[PDB]
Amino acid sequence: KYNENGTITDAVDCALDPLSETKCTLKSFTVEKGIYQTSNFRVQPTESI
Amino acid sequence: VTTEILPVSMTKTSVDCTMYICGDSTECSNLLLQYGSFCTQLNRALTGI
Ligand SMILES: *[C@@H]1O[C@H](CO)[C@@H](O)[C@H](O)[C@H]1NC(C)=O
Repeated sequence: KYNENGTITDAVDCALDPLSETKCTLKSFTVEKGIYQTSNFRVQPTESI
Repeated sequence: VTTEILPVSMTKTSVDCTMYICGDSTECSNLLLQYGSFCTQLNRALTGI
């Protein structure tokens, strides 16, 4: 977040937790009440066959 | 007595544009990103419906 003087005054770490994911998804530092789709769960492979 | 049949809703389908185009592919995803928001807009349009 760049303020009026072009200084970064705040930031969101998009990989910190699910709320930060929602903030980054919506391109906002404020999230309104509701349900938002932010990602996609995938089971990863553990073996090479 | 007569019967009047009207549709109300569609199947609530949802398509993940990244998984559809570049399913589990890092190299494809990196190329898909060159199209900017095209993928995001498609996901948004279906969510809205
Ligand atoms: C920009 O800098 C001026 C001082 O030169 C300060 O008074 C003003 O509040 C600053 N603007 C912001 C958004 O911090």
